Amino acid sequence: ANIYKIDKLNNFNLNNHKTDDYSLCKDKDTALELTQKNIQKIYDYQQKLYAEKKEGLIIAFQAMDAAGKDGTIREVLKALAPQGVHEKPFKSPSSTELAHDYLWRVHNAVPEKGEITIFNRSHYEDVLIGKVKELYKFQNKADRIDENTVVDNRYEDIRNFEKYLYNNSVRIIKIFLNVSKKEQAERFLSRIEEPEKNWKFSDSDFEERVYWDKYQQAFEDAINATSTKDCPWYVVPADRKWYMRYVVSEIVVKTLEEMNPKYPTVTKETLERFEGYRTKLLEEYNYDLDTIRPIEKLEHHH
Amino acid sequence: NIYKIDKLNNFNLNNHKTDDYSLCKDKDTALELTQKNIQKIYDYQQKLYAEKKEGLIIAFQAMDAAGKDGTIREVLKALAPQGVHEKPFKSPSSTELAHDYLWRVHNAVPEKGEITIFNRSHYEDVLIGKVKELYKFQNKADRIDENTVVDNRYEDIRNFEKYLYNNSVRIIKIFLNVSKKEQAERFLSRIEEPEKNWKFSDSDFEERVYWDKYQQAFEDAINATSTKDCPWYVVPADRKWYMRYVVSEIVVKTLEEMNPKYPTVTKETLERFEGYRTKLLEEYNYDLDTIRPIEKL
Amino acid sequence: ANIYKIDKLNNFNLNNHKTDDYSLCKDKDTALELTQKNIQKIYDYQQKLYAEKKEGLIIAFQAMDAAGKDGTIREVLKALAPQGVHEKPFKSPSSTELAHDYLWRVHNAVPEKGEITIFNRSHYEDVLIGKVKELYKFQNKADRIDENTVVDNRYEDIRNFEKYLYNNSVRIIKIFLNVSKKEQAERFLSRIEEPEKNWKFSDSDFEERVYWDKYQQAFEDAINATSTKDCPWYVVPADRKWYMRYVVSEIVVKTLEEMNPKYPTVTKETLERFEGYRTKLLEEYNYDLDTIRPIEKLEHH
Amino acid sequence: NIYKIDKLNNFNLNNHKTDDYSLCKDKDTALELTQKNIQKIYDYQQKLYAEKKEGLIIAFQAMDAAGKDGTIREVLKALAPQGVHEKPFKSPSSTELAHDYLWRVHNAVPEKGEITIFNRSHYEDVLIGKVKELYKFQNKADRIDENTVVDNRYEDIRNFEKYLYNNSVRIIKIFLNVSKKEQAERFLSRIEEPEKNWKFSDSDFEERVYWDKYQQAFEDAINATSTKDCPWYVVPADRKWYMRYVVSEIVVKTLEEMNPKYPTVTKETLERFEGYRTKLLEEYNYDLDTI
Ligand SMILES: [Mg+2]
Ligand SMILES: [Mg+2]
Repeated sequence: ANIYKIDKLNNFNLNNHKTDDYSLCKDKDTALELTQKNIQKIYDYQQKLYAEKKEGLIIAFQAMDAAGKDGTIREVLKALAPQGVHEKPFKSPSSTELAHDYLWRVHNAVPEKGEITIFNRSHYEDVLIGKVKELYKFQNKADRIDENTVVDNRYEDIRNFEKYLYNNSVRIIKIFLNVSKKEQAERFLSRIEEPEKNWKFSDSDFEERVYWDKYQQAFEDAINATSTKDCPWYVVPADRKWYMRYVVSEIVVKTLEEMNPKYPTVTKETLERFEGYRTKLLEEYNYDLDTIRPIEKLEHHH
Repeated sequence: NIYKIDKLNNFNLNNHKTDDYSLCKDKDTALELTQKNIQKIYDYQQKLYAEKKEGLIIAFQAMDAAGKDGTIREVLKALAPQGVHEKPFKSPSSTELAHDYLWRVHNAVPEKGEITIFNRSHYEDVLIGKVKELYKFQNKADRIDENTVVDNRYEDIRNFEKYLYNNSVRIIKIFLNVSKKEQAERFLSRIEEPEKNWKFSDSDFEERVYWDKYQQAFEDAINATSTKDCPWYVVPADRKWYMRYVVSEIVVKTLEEMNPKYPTVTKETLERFEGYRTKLLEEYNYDLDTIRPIEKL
Repeated sequence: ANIYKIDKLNNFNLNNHKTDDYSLCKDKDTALELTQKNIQKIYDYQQKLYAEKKEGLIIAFQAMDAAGKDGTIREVLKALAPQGVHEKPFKSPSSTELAHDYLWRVHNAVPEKGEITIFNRSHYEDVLIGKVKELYKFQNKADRIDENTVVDNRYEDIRNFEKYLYNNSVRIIKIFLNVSKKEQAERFLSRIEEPEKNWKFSDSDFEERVYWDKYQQAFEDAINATSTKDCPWYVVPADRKWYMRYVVSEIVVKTLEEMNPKYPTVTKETLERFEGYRTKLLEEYNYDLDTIRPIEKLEHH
Repeated sequence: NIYKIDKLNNFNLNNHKTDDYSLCKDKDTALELTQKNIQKIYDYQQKLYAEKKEGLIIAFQAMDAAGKDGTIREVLKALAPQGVHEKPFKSPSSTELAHDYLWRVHNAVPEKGEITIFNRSHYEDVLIGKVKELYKFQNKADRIDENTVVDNRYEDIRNFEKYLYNNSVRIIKIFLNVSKKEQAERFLSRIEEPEKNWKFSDSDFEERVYWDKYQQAFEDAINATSTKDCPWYVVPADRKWYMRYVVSEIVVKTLEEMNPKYPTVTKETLERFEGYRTKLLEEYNYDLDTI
């Protein structure tokens, strides 16, 4: 029972989850090395997952600007080999995406069995900025859609979507990077003061600060309404980058371990065909190949 | 409607005969009524497209030669091409099987203001998928319990269709209920007319062996997923003229509940519009056709 | 059509193509009837095209606002059955579409063999509004892209793309609906004055009128640079709606007729299996089916 | 150099040996140089992603067990996940066959600022497509002349790749040139190690019968589609360490010609930014970490 894992409905108080907790590993150097170990194991699990083609994984990060989503995705999951991997940032919806229903663009990006898709922001956008700014009141919708129940029905629909995925061999890790307002300001200052990060800063990043408290409430309500055993939320303290990377590497490793991927074994009958192909290849080259069965090699002429 | 099912666990297939014609016994009457329904469907579609508020899926699920393509063609050829997609769900590709079963369906959901026609549907996964137990041969995670795969699909389908309803997309579900003898007559016709040979295949004939199991799978699907907001319509399919009539009635009545209207523009837009009108009139010295009086300053 | 078909490079003078020509059929009632005939034949060709699964067709309409694109697509092509048909309006590109290359969203919408896709506007937007407003100067691109060869390279690339399609069993009909500025103004007035058309008018429709002459020159240059025998341009006078509908029905019919679709005939071997299935079905029902060969029924009972 | 082909009709396969190692004969040296190249690739990728001006396709085309997956994995696992897609072109689906052959390729072309890796490519349609003459059995229009189908594909591919170039997308084309006996040793290894069985199939073995025809089809493709802007790289594939080294050099050298930079902001944005900085400082009692 992680102190950071939320696995039941209506069981979540945001004020109790401090942004600068570090209780799993107080020493930074220790955490950096444990993080390198976790990364090795992630890469190993990914190769087994890709080979088996049985289960898919979404790793979804949801948080305020400069909480640490891109830096964490980059530092922890750059371990992954390119095969089977997609990263999908959910930006402001296009005209076409708004003309469809809100889970249409999300479901499209769900991974294949054997593959991993990383979500930078997610379908939770529609009960975060969507609830705070009440965007549903300005968007086109049928007159029979009752505005007072739009948000409640998104919590239901999100629960049902995530459980649909679970039942069809796609897991989702949901990660809230819980950063404080002052730490966000320090990181914005850093985006302004360092040339190589200027591109990352925009007007509306600054202007969303005015809605800080409403966003905090909307995270609290979302996590209360969509945490289950099969689709838990993880609330990760985000004020220290080294710690936050450590904790995300732990969550990813532990989920891959429950999924327990293995290189597939081939059937009895395929194995027999395979032995026939082995003999043919060996005969083509008069047993001059590197077999791991040395005794048969000594049998044949040269 | 004797043909609408709008509640769970309320459906007996044996009571829904394939040759019922109780709504309209005279063929020539039904052909006339079908033409009026078609004109109204065209009118509603122009309003639905202009308003961009609600989407419609029209889904047809039935055995081979029940009448899906002939009905879609005769009833919905009235539709203008704008905002219209037709999507036949064939056997899944590799990529579709590597994704989850609703992935390819959700991708074809229409935009608000649009109509998408489904020839076969997500219901494939509790019909041929239940009868041939395809889930046992497909790749899936070890933790997936095979004994509950079908019940979980009924739940997930109900929840998916209610999600769509809540986000401005309706679905009409139509089961064309054809008898096995009538299927055989239509297959014979696909064999004996050159211009229909292309439509006949080996596996169409071979699926007849599974007739009864498919009938049970339709019964179970309709028991498990009929709701007020997402009803099933069980349409007798033994006569083409009757079946086209009934489908025209269902489509027209759904579009009328949706009640699309050309949008009215705000008072402020109307004022800018007047400014544009005066400019145009002045550019051409009042030598345009207007239906409204000209006031000058 | 034929005084209106352009099938050669650098062979196009827009001033010789009047917006109100009506020389193919001067009588409106005649043209309405000929249009209904063409429409039946289009539907018949479409069913054979769909059954054969050998060739695809793009029907692309490019023109100024209220030239008549939507109402022509609606009145002439609503004959088509829904199967195998898509309509794709090219609006201003999304973020994602701008981040990709300009033909990416067009090629995505190319139809399958046996199918018809209608383009309302097209890839030609990138040498029309794209040339007129020089949008390429503000868009993201690599430093090595030379700005004053961007448009010439689009003409080359468009020719090459269209020839690529032709070689892979997809034809394109390109139709320019050539409307006058005055007639556009009358139709805008009608969009403002009639309740049911208000939705169709926007601010920027009016403001683009200031660029009218530049747009006309850009259509001239495009047609000069991309008309070929296999990918011709059709310049259709658009000032009268009945005439424009008639002429477009003729272009679509004549193209479907060159494509010459046929219901496929099955191989000798498939025909024999089919006869075995026929006997089986007949036996299942002791010959009480509607065969086209009733003499065989006399043997049985 | 010896390995880059950048002109039409200038390519003799018999002169490009599978076990050449002339760029770096010492394996340990090549492993070290490979680590340096990989760090530089990561740095370039971050700048390419930030600038959103140019896209990069890295396409690998070769026989089974030439080394495509293991090279892609060992060299490009350095890359961060952001802006990266890997796309294997397997046998076309019935929907992909109902479209034209470049349709599924063009769909996967990357956005500006992004990198897409192709395992196999559009060249499939003049390799297995030429060798097995698949075009004769596929649906097409009656007017398509079968005797010119392949030459029109060379033209169309040249024009497609030139189109991409002109719209900010480069393609690296890499042929991993493996010998038949080395393929057999790697297939043997896929059969003898349980952990690799999944990688082996019946049809991998059966394609060997067409080895010579496939060699001729790679020769013809490289003759027909090598240009200055879209060159081919013929990389000897018989040793994995050497092949990974050379591919890291090609990717690095291409990123360096593209020359991505973190974008510079305008004078006016810099000033707004100063205003935001003072505000943030004032909101907190000047209590923030700054230079
Ligand atoms: Mg990586
Ligand atoms: Mg129609």
